Amino acid sequence: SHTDIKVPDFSDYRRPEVLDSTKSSKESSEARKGFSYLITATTTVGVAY
Amino acid sequence: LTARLYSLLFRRTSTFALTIVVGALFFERAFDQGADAIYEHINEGKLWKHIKHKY
Amino acid sequence: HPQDLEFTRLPNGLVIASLENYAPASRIGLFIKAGSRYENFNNLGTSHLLRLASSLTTKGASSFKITRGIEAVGGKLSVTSTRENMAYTVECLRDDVDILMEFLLNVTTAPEFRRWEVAALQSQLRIDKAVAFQNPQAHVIENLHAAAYRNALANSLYCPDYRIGKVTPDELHDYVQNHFTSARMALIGLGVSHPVLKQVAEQFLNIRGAKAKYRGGEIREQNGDSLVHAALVAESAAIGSAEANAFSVLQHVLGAGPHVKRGSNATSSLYQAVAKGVHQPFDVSAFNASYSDSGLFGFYTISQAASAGDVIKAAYNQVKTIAQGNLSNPDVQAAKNKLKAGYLMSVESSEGFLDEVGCQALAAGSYTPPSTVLQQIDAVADADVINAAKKFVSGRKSMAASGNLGHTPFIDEL
Amino acid sequence: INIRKTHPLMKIVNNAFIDLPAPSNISSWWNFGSLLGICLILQILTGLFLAMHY
Amino acid sequence: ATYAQALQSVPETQVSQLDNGLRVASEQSSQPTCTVGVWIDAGSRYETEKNNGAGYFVEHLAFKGTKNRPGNALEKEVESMGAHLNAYSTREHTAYYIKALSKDLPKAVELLADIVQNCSLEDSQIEKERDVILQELQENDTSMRDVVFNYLHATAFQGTPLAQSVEGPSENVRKLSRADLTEYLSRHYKAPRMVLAAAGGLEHRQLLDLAQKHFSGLSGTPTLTPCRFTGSEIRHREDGLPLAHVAIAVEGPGWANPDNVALQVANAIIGHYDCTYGGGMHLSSPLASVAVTNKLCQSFQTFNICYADTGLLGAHFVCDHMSIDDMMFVLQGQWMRLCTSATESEVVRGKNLLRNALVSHLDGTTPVCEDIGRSLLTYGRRIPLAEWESRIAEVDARVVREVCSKYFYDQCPAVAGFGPIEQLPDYNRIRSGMFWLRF
Amino acid sequence: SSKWLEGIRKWYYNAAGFNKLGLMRDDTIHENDDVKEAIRRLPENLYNDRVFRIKRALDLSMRQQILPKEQWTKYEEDKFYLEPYLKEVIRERKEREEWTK
Ligand code: HEM
Repeated sequence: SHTDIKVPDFSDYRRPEVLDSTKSSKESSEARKGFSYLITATTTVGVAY
Repeated sequence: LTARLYSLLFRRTSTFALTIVVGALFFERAFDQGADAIYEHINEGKLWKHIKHKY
Repeated sequence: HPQDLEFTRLPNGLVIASLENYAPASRIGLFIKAGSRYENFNNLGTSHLLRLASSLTTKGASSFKITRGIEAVGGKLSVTSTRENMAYTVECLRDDVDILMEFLLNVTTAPEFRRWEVAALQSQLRIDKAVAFQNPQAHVIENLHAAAYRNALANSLYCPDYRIGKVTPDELHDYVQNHFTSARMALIGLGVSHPVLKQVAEQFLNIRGAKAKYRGGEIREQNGDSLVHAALVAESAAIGSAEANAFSVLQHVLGAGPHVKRGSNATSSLYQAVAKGVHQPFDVSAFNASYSDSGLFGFYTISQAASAGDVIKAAYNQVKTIAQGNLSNPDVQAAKNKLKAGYLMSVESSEGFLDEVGCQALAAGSYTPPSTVLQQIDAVADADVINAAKKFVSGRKSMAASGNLGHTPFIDEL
Repeated sequence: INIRKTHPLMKIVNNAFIDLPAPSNISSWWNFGSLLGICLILQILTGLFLAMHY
Repeated sequence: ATYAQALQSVPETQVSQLDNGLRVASEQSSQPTCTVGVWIDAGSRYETEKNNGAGYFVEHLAFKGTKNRPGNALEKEVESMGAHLNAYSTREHTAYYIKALSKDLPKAVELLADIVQNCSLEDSQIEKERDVILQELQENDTSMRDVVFNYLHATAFQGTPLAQSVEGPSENVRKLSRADLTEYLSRHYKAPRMVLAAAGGLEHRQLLDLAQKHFSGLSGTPTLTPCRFTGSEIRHREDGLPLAHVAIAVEGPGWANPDNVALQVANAIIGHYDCTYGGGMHLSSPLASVAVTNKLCQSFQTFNICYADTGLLGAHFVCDHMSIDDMMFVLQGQWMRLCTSATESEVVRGKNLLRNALVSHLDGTTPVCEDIGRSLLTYGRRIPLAEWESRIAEVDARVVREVCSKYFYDQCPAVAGFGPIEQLPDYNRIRSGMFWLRF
Repeated sequence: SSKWLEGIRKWYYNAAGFNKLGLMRDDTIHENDDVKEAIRRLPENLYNDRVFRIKRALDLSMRQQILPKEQWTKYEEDKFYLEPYLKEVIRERKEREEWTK
């Protein structure tokens, strides 16, 4: 049951910089986390002010 | 460049909260001056600071 | 490391078998012949309870200190058992063997068995028995030993379904009192020196069965599993005999677990006979246990539901047509090489080599090096081969089968 | 283990706000319950300040 | 006696490089046996979409014909010399080894060489082994554990060749050919990529020239792209099973870091528990202590698996559906406790467990020579035990909390759930529990 | 010294009160998880005698009925049976604290 599995792909949904199975992602995580946490922090600044 | 800012001021949540409070008072300063400049620009003339300066 | 072992049988009764080498894996074994053949009818399951009782408080060394210190120095402690033997095996480095030895001595010879811990260990017995007998084949072996003896070799590794929650620790106290002599204990050391062990075992303990009768018959366990598991065993011989070595050579002739992964075992005559007869999934094997008074030998089949009796008949007539004086001397030499390979290559790993050295030193109470065992393998000829095969074919029978039993012959219809 | 599953108040908060199984279907038409609750406490607050000056 | 006393007299494992791209390794000491094996860097990672599962197929078909002997006489030779044989193939490597005795070393080398390079194939044998591998896939429906790990790889490496299954899918089992398989064997298992190791009662000179006689003459003369971790969630809701298997992993470093040493210390701290252990409420491992105290699971192994310079730093716990969430939460709490408040005696105990477990891992000859082959593939060398002990002592709590800061703290894991897994929290609960605002 | 200390102790045991409700030492101990563990580690028959003493004492304090002269529990015929149990609870809890720290 499990060996006959191909995981369907989300090519339309990913970021256009991590669309490479060659490319490693030790470092590119911090840009994405900085973007999202930037949004959360700026929202928190607006809320607390 | 975003990853460098994540490396600096987004990891330890205590310093995270403290630095967004610092940015919040930064935003207080900039936002009050922005609102004052814009509202005086759309009401150049008919505001009491003008007439009081002429008094 | 050319230096070798040192045997020292201290005459109060115990056996020190030291081996000083420059090895990391400092292993200490304490072997006592106190397995399941020393119970009686009243306290069945007690040995299983003691085997799970390796983590209980002693007089002065509480179980918290025991577990925390042992897993804090990193050394791992296991306890295994055969129907004769219990074995306390502690592995560590040469760092803190003295305090680990002192914990081992306290665990053996300061029994308390406090009562709430006994109840938690009852629940642990139910857990352990479920995890054991989720393999059906061990249950087949347990019904097999239940099918062959009226006596001490009929008991269980484990506990029955009703004594769980009903066994009292006073039985443990009196059983340890009347079954742990100094005259049965084997301290087997790999890594530490002989004089340190001499000092410990000389100054630190200084405190102080029933044979086998053949029974015969069969035990059928209707279970509905699409896997007929069927063992057919007759009594063979005692241990330490050239007769028993001849049974060993005979089962290397008949067939064991495969030497080659995903092989065919062409020299295994039993698989050849059922392959010539049956065209199905199956498996056929031999089986030999041997103990200090008697032993058991036969074959062991795993087959389909509607394909049981054909497997049984083919393997039994194969054993008969080898026992009719019709054999191959290249198969005799091949079995001698396979038995040499088996004994010489079950003794590489320090756990198995420790167990083998200690059991070979304790079993008849006398060490034997492997080279003269290879010589005795070289000494047993075809006369006792055909004699032991004729005794097995024209002897009594014992059968243990479990699973679906639609077409299983009983005794006569082999 | 955790305060949230062994404390008598956070059992209630855990069974009301956190481990509540929500259906994964509801649109913005279902938002008006929490908005009614927040409007209710906001009316309580503004009315209470009115009550301090009336 | 000290670690200088134990490590001054220590086996050495001399190596050489035979002049065809062949490597050789010898663990020479006084043991009366030999383990002689061929380690070749070939697995499902190097394979393609059409060649998926061809390697598993090879290690099935490596015994049903050679140009010098038929199949029954070949393994009959293995029997008649009185030996033992084994082989396997992971996603990256493949070992064909022989557990034999020292007095049959040259015949072992000879028959092993014919096993490696000159297999012969049959239409009957490809049909029989196609049926056997189909039935054993339907049998690997039963082994839940590797189903979970294959789910884990397939969801953590989505799109790479690393997420190809170990054995190949069933159509890609039942459709392959002889020509593709010869092209497979000719591309992968031939000239540069092979380590002949041997351990035991052996020498270097006779062994050396026997390998020169039997394995040379080949002279063959473009794969291994870098990979990508993703972090995602796959679940197999199957509400009839009595147990649930839940595993979760983050992107570990791989082979080529001291981060490997630090995470082996951390997964020596947490590591293993099974529910048949002796001493339950007085456990040393605090996660296991809580997991017994409130029955929060049945078993777990928390560990690391390294592919070629990439890592699955993982945990795998088996439980009942009644207490999935509790075991999940206390797992994340123990990771964050390593991340922030790494104390002293836990680091000392982790180093001691790493010492004793690595020593007992280096037992016998077959696991040690397996470690030899796997070390000479990836590392290019076998690490001495004194170097292991030196790298153990070269880490204190500071390196541990830095490595937990890099790898555990606030990353994007991959989750594989199997069974009664409805009461598993959703993926955002795992993420918002992954980072502390001190909760 | 000691010949007068016993007089003080017997005066305090008269004036304590639970000698009149038919109780003993181990009947009034305030509980944490540790003392309830000591209760859990008791033999069965002693635990039965303890629960019967407790239930009589609660009944006789429910109708506020002190026992007669015949069953006031005398001083120094009572068992300090929880001393080994509670003492080992002390030692185990201190072992946990002083070993893990
Ligand atoms: C319990 C908290 C509340 C207090 C203490 C409170 C108090 C008051 C007071 C003092 C007024 C007179 C001030 C005024 O009329 O401008 C008022 C007006 C009013 N309140 Fe509340 N109120 C409360 C909650 C509510 C709620 C929940 C509602 C319904 C949504 C409500 C609806 C109104 C309305 C419709 C008026 C009339 C506004 C007007 O006509 O000027 N109040 N309330």
